[PDB]
Amino acid sequence: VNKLRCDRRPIFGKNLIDLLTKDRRVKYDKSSIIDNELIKPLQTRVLDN
Amino acid sequence: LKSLSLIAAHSHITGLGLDENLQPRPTSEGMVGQLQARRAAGVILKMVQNGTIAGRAVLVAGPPSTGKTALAMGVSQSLGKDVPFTAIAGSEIFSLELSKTEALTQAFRKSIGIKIKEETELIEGEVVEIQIDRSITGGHKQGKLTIKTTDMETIYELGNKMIDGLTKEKVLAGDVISIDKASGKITKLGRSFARSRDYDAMGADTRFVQCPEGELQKRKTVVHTVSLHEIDVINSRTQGFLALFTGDTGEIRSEVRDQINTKVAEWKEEGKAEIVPGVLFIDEVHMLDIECFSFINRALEDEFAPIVMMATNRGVSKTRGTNYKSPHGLPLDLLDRSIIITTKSYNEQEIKTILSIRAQEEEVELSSDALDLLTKTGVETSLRYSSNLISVAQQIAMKRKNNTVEVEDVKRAYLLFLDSARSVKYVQENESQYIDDQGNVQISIAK
Amino acid sequence: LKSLSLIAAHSHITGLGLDENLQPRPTSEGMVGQLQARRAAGVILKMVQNGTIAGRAVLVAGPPSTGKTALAMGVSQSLGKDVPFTAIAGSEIFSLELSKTEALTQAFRKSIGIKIKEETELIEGEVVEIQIDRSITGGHKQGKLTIKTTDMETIYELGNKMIDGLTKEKVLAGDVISIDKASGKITKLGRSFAFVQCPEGELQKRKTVVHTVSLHEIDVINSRTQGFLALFTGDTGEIRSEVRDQINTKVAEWKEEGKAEIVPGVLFIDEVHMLDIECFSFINRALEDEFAPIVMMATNRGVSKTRGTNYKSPHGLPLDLLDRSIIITTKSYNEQEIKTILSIRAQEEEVELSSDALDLLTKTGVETSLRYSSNLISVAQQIAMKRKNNTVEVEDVKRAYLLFLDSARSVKYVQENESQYIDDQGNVQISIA
Amino acid sequence: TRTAAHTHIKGLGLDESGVAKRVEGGFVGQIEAREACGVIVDLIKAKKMSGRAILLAGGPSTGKTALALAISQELGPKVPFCPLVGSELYSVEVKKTETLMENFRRAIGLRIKETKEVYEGEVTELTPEDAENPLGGYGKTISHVIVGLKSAKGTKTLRLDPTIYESIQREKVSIGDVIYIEANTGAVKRVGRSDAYATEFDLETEEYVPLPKGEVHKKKEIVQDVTLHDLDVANARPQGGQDVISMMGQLLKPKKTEITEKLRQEVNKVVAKYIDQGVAELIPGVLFIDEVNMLDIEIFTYLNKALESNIAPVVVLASNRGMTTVRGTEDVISPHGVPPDLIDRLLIVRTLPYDKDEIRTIIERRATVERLQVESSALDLLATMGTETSLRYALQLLAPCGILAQTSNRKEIVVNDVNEAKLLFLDAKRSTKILETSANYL
Amino acid sequence: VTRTAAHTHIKGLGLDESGVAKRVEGGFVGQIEAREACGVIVDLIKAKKMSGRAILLAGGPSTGKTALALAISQELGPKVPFCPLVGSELYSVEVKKTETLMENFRRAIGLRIKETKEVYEGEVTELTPEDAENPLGGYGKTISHVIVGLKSAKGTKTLRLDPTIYESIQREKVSIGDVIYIEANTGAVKRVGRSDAYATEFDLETEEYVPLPKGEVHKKKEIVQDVTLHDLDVANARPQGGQDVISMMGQLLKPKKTEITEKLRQEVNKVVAKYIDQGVAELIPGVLFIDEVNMLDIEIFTYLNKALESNIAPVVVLASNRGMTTVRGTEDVISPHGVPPDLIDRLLIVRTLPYDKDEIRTIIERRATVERLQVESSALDLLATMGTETSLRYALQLLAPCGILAQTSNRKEIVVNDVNEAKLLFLDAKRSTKILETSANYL
Ligand SMILES: Nc1ncnc2c1ncn2[C@@H]1O[C@H](COP(=O)(O)OP(=O)(O)O)[C@@H](O)[C@H]1O
Ligand SMILES: Nc1ncnc2c1ncn2[C@@H]1O[C@H](COP(=O)(O)OP(=O)(O)O)[C@@H](O)[C@H]1O
Ligand SMILES: Nc1ncnc2c1ncn2[C@@H]1O[C@H](COP(=O)(O)OP(=O)(O)O)[C@@H](O)[C@H]1O
Ligand SMILES: Nc1ncnc2c1ncn2[C@@H]1O[C@H](COP(=O)(O)OP(=O)(O)O)[C@@H](O)[C@H]1O
Ligand SMILES: [Mg+2]
Ligand SMILES: [Mg+2]
Ligand SMILES: [Mg+2]
Ligand SMILES: [Mg+2]
Repeated sequence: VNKLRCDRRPIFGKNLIDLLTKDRRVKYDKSSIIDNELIKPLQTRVLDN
Repeated sequence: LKSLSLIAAHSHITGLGLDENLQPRPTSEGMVGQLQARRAAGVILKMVQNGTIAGRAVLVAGPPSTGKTALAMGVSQSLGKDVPFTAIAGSEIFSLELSKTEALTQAFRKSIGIKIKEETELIEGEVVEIQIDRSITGGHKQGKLTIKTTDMETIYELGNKMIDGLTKEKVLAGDVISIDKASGKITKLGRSFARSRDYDAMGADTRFVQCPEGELQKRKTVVHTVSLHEIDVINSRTQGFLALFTGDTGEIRSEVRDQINTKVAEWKEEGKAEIVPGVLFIDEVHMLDIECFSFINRALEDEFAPIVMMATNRGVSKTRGTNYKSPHGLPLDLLDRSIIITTKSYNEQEIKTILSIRAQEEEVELSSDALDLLTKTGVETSLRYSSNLISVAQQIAMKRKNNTVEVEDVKRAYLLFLDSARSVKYVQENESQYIDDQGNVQISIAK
Repeated sequence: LKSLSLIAAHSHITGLGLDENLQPRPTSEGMVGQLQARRAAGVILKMVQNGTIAGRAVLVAGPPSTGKTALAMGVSQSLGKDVPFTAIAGSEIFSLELSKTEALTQAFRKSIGIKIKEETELIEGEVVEIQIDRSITGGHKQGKLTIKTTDMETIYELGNKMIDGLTKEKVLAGDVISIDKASGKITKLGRSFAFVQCPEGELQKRKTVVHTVSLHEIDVINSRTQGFLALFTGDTGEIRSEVRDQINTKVAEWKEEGKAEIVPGVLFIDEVHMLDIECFSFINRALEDEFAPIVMMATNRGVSKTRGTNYKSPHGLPLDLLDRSIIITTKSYNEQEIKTILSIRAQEEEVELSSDALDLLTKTGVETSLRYSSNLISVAQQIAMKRKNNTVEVEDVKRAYLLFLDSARSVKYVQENESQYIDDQGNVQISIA
Repeated sequence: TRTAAHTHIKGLGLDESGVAKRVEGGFVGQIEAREACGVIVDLIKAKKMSGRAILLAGGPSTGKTALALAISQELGPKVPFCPLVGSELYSVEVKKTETLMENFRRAIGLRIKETKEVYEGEVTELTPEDAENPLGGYGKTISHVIVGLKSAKGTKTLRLDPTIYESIQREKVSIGDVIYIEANTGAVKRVGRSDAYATEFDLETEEYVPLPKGEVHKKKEIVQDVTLHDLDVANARPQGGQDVISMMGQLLKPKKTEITEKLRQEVNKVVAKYIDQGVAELIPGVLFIDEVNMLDIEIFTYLNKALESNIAPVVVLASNRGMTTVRGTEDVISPHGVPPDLIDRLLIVRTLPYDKDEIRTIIERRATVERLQVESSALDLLATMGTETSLRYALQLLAPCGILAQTSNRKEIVVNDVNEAKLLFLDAKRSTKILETSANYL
Repeated sequence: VTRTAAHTHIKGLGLDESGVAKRVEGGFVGQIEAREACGVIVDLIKAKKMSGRAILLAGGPSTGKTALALAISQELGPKVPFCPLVGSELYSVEVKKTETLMENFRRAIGLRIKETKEVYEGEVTELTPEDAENPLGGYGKTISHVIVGLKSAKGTKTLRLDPTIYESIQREKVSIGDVIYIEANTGAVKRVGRSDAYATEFDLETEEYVPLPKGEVHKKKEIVQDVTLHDLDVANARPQGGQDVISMMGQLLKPKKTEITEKLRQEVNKVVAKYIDQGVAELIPGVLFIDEVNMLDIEIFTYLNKALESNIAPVVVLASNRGMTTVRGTEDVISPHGVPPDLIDRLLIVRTLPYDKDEIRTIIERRATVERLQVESSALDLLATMGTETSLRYALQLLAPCGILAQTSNRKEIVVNDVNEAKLLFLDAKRSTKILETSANYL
């Protein structure tokens, strides 16, 4: 059990899981615009056609 | 020592032989001669370490087996860790998946590094017991749990959202956990040693840890060293972190690149992230497409342009993608915005000193007359031809089980393995036996 | 109504400018000169409007800066809407993902349109009262609404889907709403008193809606289940020929039944002088099918070498198409014609020109290329703007001319300083000493 | 504080509607060239033309790219500007024509301005207002909902229509929590609990936000810009969480695809519809291409076709070659490698080599930029060297002299330092001579 | 019975303890210098010290180059990795040639891994969940532990398992009477099958039956499986875990080669170095062999220079037969053996000499003995003469149809008439060319 516990410990995330979200995190706020009506994604185009 | 200790071609060289006055010692740091080239390399290294200058291209020139690759390796070694150093070959950029221009862009982005620091407020500690009044009131009756450390222990009051979060990832006390002060994230670190004897077969996730020591909550800062290219790759894809290992980046668009540049500038202004200029080294750049040369010329004039060093052993020859021959194998416009460093062929004394240092590197002792014969052979032949002969002669001496390498062993090794000139002479003398350029060949000895 | 429009090369050209006798006017609809070429273009336009013929290929010729592309743009403008018109470049078909034959087939299919019309009832009126009967944690819900027009006013009981329809978008008494009964779409025509007049006449009326979709869209849709996304992302590859044959049969039987009508269009290829022999060979057979749009081809090259072959062919194309194609030639431009063209360009860009300035611009456009002056006019106006006067003078045009070089002058300067520039062999001199 | 062969150019160095000064904005000489560049800047600022192409040709190290950088600086950050290389267009993923069209669309930008009325503050209380129903019934009827908002330096209570009940129930916000309400659009958005309630618990997973400053009623105008290519790629690329196409984007590799013309024309139509209301404002950009001699003849033909479009922005081309052959054709010879038809469609701007005094001024200005000081004798020696070998060699040699002076603990460079640099560092001509005089394959 | 294909008669170089090659040994004759050089190379490989050393052997066709390249591998032993290669195989459609060369380079060097695992196995006698009566506030309903008894031939034993293993075995759908398999390390549970003791329980049964395992219940063992680093890189780049639907879709897709980044190789190198420092693993350098290197492009030749200077670069050997020729992908660069001069400078050259008439006769005798055929002395002499007249490989190939010809006449010996008939029925290259010179339509 000692060997198993010692071996199961050094499992390192190669970069991180917090680095990823910290680099995703955009300081720019929501700033809602008419872009919601301007984008019209693929699913909406499928639906309305 | 952290890397694999297999002995390679460039193992003896470590750092640069320069002093605080940038004066190269005749024999230091595993390098011999090339005083002017070593001084130029030290100047370039100081230029890189200054970090206030960018977008400079330096050329390394010299005949084959003169020390260009050795000089680049020594420069990288002297630069040390924590500073990016990308070493690629010219033919490597030719990729079926990625355009050559995009490959050059990625290579440039890899060579420049970034340090980012982050601060966290975490509360880590073993929990004593958790009590919730599910029957007295029911529905988040504001239960309480006690967290214990080796030096201190207190009692916390828990809200409704605390109970809802703790229901997921159920905790049965006696476990070491860490709670986030900002987002209130529940993280299970590991169980205590007291639970080690509960069963005889544990689960995959079962682990035991000691009780944390010190204050219940701490303020800590972490610094990460991530280069730009990783940032562009991660931002480009929903899960881009896999693309680093897999290598299928997918020709990242320039829009993401400029967004990343703006983000990096903003972080630098805020002081969260600092920029660490690096070094990009391209070996055997004599072979490359002209489009790559033009792209290099244009991209050398950007703020995030690492110092680029290239090597070439070719004279005035034809450049790939063009019919005409250009000097040094490169177009003249690139040569205009570049500095050329030339290396001269070694001397007999330099050759024998290098051979001695190589033999000492391979834990091989040599007789004086054996060293003199090896130097004499390497003067007529090339220097690189002598090291392989040295290794083979050591193997022969080990076969004979007689201590040091003798002159007879070296002579036998030279007899067994031929030089390029001898092979050319033998081929010319027996040109019928080998396959000619027209495909004609003679097999039968009898006429 | 008006799409994104900016002053471009062919902004002024709007229509051929032809009479009932198909005799071009000297100056009309932005077209000047080229009487025979304009007459031939009008003949082709009348043939296209007739729509009773197919598989006719016409090649226009002439030196650069002659108006062949302008002639094609005028043809497109005179063609009007409801008739497809596809303009592609010669190098556009060299696709890394799609075969050149497949790209040419797609270009051919895109030029033919199909019209299908249907009758959809419409209900439009002013809201009086909206009553929604819901149940919290109850599931089933009810609703009632009252609609009103100028002549009549009744209360309508809504279905389950109608409740969601009127609740997804806010609908009040002060709103004027038209709803299609079959479609279920809810439209807010405008806002009444909380400024649009209440709808008049009958509350419910039936109106006809026509959908126009080119045939290539039908091929893309029926190629695969996920092929609809390719109508926008353009990621479709090697549509099976059986699909095309079945679509052709369906279109033929639809036209026979009168359910739908086909509107043949015009496919225009610019700079056809560059292309592969495979493309020409495929075109030779593609022009012979029933659903072949009339193809207009432009080429300014002389007797040159067709790409993909060592030999040089006249007009830049192999004789196979030239046998089955019709050639329209274009001639150079007279000085007076150049002056009128420059004047119409100035009128398009609302730039005031001095008479002497116009005359010298005409003379320099006769000596140099016409495009040189047609570009220099805007720069001259910009320079004159710095003098705080809304009129271009001789001095402004001279300053613009000395500021910006012509091709011949630049060639002369390069020849005089060949050492400074980069030689074809790669040699170049950069040191002044 | 990093410089790379640039950043010493600050604008075109012109004056108020006149001939550019001798020295201004880090520019020396070539008055005609930058005067023409300023004319072009005025033309693009007019924002009326479409598909106007200019080309500048000259010898190497004659400020060809410097002028493009200068006009980019003069235009301003808001105006889009896309640098490009001749080798950029050769893409494995998609054909060159699609890449060129995508760059063209990326050159054009668009600006959006919006105004919003915001009622925000701490929720003091939520009290419904009862009234008699218009239709007879025993059920409770509510005519208005009373909401009180508290902020720094001001508090207020608002009477609203009772339909806000759904939004207030959805946001799960109760009391003493900052909320955001739009005037005409309605609806509410919870932003976080009031900071005063943070101490109410020993631990908390929910952040507490400070109360809004100023009045509860706010009127802020927001400006957002985006290029047309971003709109096109957003329209084409699917988005979503769990729809099948969403993770069909996953487990695969998203790659550039030839966007159809119907999508582009639909985007143009919706953009025109929005700009007819004054909300949008289209601003054309500038596309910069270097080493245009490296473009294929097919790309040249497609450029000829595309320059006549009604949305094509202003493009600027640079070439340092003269009487050469266009790539893709072994027999066609045209100046600067551009086919004659394309040359007929643009304007040629000449560039002239510099003189010794201009070279010396450039060197001294660069030295001032690099934050290092030289002597008059050393400066003259450097100017002579630049006039002898090349200007760029002298410019590159600056930093090694600074390093050598630093090693000698000196603050200013002397003749000895530049001599050490010249012996340590070689230029093109000496390297070529060494190659000619050596037979060791070097 | 036993198959022979131009090989399998070579068991090694055949060198004595002093390194002197015998005249005839291990299916080899002559080429004493080449055999001595190959033995020296074998000793260097077994030294496990040098890295990146490269040799090249050159000679005319049928001079034993491939034979030597196989004999060196045979002498090395199956433990040390040896990846044969041909210069043509590098060009791959999916990925660039450089990536393939690097992948083969990493395939060449190997590594062995030792780890200890303990396994509980045996027939399931009974299983019993144990539910604690105390809610404790932290959970609603869960089993405190599960007690399972295991039976095997040597004895029986009972176990106490946490809820995770119980959930796993419940997912495995195992009742009383099924032989199961418990791994202590990862908690892996797999159902081997139902014990054969219940075979007669029903007249027919879908389930297969397994005999009761040996060992008491619980065993301790270790695995010394040796795996090269390329497999590690592939596994890291292509994970097999996860039960997500996206993971299954990825598993369905075909495995396409990709340019593995240098960062991943660096991390693999770091963990391997840590393990080898801990003594849990041992690194064994291998040998990479490329045949017909003249087919390589100049780009691959250039990249070989950079590759050979790496730290973990193995020993690579090359084979070529051409002389003064032009490197592929170039225009006029004429270099010996079709190899650029810099690469030749980096490697060592080994020469292979042709064979004498007596040596050819001895080769024919040895080959015929290997094929288990009887050849008359006169017929063997005639075969040696005609092989010296045209080629050795022609005689070696003609050795086969002579056996069938003798069998047709039921004789068991090779007769001059049989070999003459075979020569009549089969023509060599020279006769074919001569008859091709004078013919109507390409013959
Ligand atoms: N200063 C030096 N001291 C010792 N050995 C050197 C030195 N310079 C070069 N070498 C030797 O030269 C070899 C590298 O030659 P290299 O420069 O790669 O040739 P090329 O110029 O063809 O790239 C190495 O094996 C190294 O041992
Ligand atoms: N009749 C005309 N009316 C208006 N513009 C014309 C006329 N003829 C030629 N042009 C102008 O000449 C230019 C070149 O003509 P076009 O056919 O478009 O290209 P090119 O002839 O150079 O291939 C166009 O910009 C067009 O505006
Ligand atoms: N007026 C000027 N003032 C200062 N530096 C200049 C000036 N003109 C050119 N330069 C220098 O010339 C360089 C630009 O070279 P450029 O002529 O664009 O190269 P290419 O000819 O290859 O395009 C810049 O690094 C800049 O330092
Ligand atoms: N010294 C030898 N002893 C026995 N057989 C040999 C010898 N040399 C060559 N051979 C035979 O020649 C055959 C082919 O030779 P190979 O080495 O493939 O030619 P190459 O050198 O052109 O590749 C092999 O099957 C091998 O058995
Ligand atoms: Mg090297
Ligand atoms: Mg035209
Ligand atoms: Mg430039
Ligand atoms: Mg062979």
